[PDB]
Amino acid sequence: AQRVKITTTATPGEIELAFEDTGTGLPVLLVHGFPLDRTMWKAQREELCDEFRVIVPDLRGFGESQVIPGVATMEAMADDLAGLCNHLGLTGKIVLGGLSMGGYVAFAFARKYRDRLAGLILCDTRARPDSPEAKENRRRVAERVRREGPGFIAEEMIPRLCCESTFRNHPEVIEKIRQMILSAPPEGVAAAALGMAERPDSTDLLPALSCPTLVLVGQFDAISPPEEMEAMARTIPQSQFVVIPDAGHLPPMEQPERVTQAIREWLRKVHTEAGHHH
Repeated sequence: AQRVKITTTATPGEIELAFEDTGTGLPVLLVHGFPLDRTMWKAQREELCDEFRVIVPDLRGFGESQVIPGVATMEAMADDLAGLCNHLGLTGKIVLGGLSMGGYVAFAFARKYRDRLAGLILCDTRARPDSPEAKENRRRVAERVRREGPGFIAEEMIPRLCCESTFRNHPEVIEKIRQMILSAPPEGVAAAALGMAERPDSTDLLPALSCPTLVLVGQFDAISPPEEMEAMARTIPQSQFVVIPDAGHLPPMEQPERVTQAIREWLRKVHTEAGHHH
C-alpha cells in the first residue's frame, strides 16, 4: 500500500490517503463501507488485477488515512477520490464502485464528476437519505464513538451484517470484519456518521445517470434489502441487477468469487480500451 498527500477541493484542501493500487489498464476504484477500510475489497483487488487496474483507498477518517475532525460529508469523500485520481494521473474516465456508505460516496461523485465515469457499481446501498430517526441515530453514534470507540458498533452490527451461512462456513471472515470495525479511528467514524446524516436524497439522481451501472445485492441483505435495490435499479438507465446467493450485506467478503465474477463480466462489457482512448 501507498500513502500520499492529495489535493482535494473539499476542506481542508489537502489530505493524506492510504490506498492500494494493483494491476494495469482500465481503472476501477472500489470504495468501502462504514465503519470499514480498504481491506473489505481485498479479494476483488487481488483477482481483478489480472485484467484491470484496481484502486482501493481508505476514505478520510478510516483505515490508515488521515482523520479530519468534524463532519466528513459524502461530497467531501467524493472530492477526495477525484483528488486521488488526479494525483495518479487518472484524469479520464474510471469505473467507480462502492458498498453501502461507499455507494453514498459514489452518488456524491456522480453528482459532481459525471464526466469522469465510464461506469458505476452500486453494492448493498440505498438512494434515499436518512429519515429523522436515522439522522438522530447518527448523532448518537458519533457522540458515543468519539469517546468509547467502535466496539458497540461491532456488537450491534456483526450479527446483522452477514448471513447465517457466513457465520457457519467462514468464521474467519466474521473475525476479519470484527477487527476492521474495531480498528476504525473513533473520530473518523464520528465524522462519517455526521456526514451520512446530511447526505442528500439521490432518488432523482438515478434517472439522470449517464453511464452503465451494475447493481449488486446479497440475497439475504437485511440492511439494504434486495427488494429495495431492485426498485432502485428500475430507475437507473443501462442497469444490470445481480443478486448474490448466500450472502448478507457484505457480499464482497461473504461470497468473494461470485462478486468478483459479476464485476469482471460486467466490466468486460462496459470498460473498454477504445472507450478510454475516444
